[PDB]
Amino acid sequence: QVQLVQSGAEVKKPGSSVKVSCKASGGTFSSYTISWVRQAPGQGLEWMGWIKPRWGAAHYAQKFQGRVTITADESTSTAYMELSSLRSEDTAVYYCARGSFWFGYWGQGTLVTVSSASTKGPSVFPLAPALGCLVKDYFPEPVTVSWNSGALTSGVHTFPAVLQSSGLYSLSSVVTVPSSSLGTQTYICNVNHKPSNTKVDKRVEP
Amino acid sequence: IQMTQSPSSLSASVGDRVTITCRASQGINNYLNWYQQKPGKAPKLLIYDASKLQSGVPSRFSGSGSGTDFTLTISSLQPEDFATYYCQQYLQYPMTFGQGTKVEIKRTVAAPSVFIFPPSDEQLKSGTASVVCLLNNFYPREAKVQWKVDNALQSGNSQESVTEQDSKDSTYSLSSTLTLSKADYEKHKVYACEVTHQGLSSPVTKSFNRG
Amino acid sequence: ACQAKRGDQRCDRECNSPGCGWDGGDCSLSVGDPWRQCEALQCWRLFNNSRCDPACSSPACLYDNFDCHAGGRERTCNPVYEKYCADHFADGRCDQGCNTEECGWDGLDCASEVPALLARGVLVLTVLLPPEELLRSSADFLQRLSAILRTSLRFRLDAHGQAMVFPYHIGSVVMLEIDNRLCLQSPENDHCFPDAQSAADYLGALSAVERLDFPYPLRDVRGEP
Ligand SMILES: *[C@@H]1O[C@H](CO)[C@@H](O)[C@H](O)[C@H]1NC(C)=O
Ligand SMILES: [Ca+2]
Ligand SMILES: [Ca+2]
Ligand SMILES: [Ca+2]
Repeated sequence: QVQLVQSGAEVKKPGSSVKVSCKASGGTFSSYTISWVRQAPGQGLEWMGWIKPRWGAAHYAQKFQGRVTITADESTSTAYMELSSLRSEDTAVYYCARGSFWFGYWGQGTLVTVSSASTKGPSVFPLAPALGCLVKDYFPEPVTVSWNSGALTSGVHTFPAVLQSSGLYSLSSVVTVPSSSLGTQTYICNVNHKPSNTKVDKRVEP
Repeated sequence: IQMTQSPSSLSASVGDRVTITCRASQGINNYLNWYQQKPGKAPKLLIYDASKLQSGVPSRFSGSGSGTDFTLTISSLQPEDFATYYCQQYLQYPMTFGQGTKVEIKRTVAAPSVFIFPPSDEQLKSGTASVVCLLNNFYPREAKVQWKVDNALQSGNSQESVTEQDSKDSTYSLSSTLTLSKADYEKHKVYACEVTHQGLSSPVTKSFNRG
Repeated sequence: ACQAKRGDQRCDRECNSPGCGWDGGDCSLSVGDPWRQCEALQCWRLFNNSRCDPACSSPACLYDNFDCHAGGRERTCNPVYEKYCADHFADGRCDQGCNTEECGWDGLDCASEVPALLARGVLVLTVLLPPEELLRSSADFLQRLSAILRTSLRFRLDAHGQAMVFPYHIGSVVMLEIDNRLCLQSPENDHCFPDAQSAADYLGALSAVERLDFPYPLRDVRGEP
């Protein structure tokens, strides 16, 4: 079975360059084209261009002219997308796809994040009674967040991390519990941030 | 070539016949593809060349249209079909896509239960104040949140976050966070969150007095 | 210059230029502008160059004469196998040496179990040969057109199961169907004609650049529903 496997997620500062790889397996990519398509967070799809590794010919979307470089290594069945002079608007999941005009086969997508902000750690602030927990000013993504080390799954809403004006992410999480229990029940919120190795566990009291 | 999809959001139930339309800015003959995409997953080709079903795609998916107007029809909508659908022209370079149709689960109208959280004393020490308003388990996704500080309507100092549709009850939850400096927070008393939603007879206000 | 020769039903290479509208369509098989939907204006200049021009590779730009899709030797059937493939096309026996898109797919003799996947419409060709003469070398005719279009071509059949070849009022009016059952059998399955007009425009573009190697007096081509 034919499969396209992409390189791991990237974190880049503005002005830097990224090079994403896509390895084809099963099929001998001699008779095919490899395409690059990106998707910004809540956005749609944008075609960047393509390559036919057999004769090394590439084509690009005009808006990516001079910034994108698409190459391939026949021996490893691998296609590459290099994007230079990176901007915050370049933060997206970059997909590798096979076919020129229509794509049946896709890669898993490589997350690239352009941000001029360092790998700072989160800070947890408790919300007292419904009871919440706040995870403020961290970079990059992601953040684990389970209550009573996982026990309290019931009525838990973990909000996606919105970017702040500072350039730092902020996730929140809330649970809905009964008014009688509060006084007895020692409800805890636990958050793991692995890029900065923060394993903060916090307790909520009204 | 600009691709316009309609509707942008669609609510349906299992078994329903669903139709998604795609409008191309110029004629593209029959050079149109349809894709399905689920969150955190790559798109999946469903239909190529307007009406040709891709191998391995269930027969409940059918495409039609030519020129500028195209239709994706899902006959007995299954649970696994709740996703985002995209059309794509392949007639001219650059290949362009429609802005997507999100297909969400229908549920009865449910008013949100509203909660307001003052900034914690722990946060206040750092010199920053985050005021959180929670709209819990509501349907439909459309909701309006208005912040007032001592009866003054706030602007540009709040951020909203919405959860994905709940797997158990098909509702949405939303958080609105008002961000102020500790300096601005301490010079005001009344912090209020006003919520407007379909399930509420009148907008609901949750507030507190600082200290 | 030569306004008296534009649309005179006779190709004049002195007037065969985009300015003179490919001699009023006479040199482009009655196709007005084969590149009429092509987004880049100077693509015809790059159509004949035996090299990939990615900006001219879209279906609207007639796949840059397949030079992006079939870059190497696979661009043509081997001439030493060309008579054999014409003699053995659609003879009801699988000939693997002719079972490639560039050789005419052996007239589908190797793919009897793959269902037909016809393009939209009928490809109509006026050939200045009487119906009897034309059908006396019909396998050669279809094999060569199949090899050019890189897909399978067959005569459209009527209610009585007869080939739709009619006398032209002198010549013939030949009705063909395009079976893409093996075109879509990958590898790059997007370089397939979705309809008869697409194929007619591509043939017109080859006649316009003098790169159509078809040993028949082919006057015009069009797509019809
Ligand atoms: C097209 O290519 C063929 C290749 O043999 C050549 O003979 C012909 O003159 C070319 N046409 C033009 C107009 O360059
Ligand atoms: Ca003439
Ligand atoms: Ca060329
Ligand atoms: Ca044969």
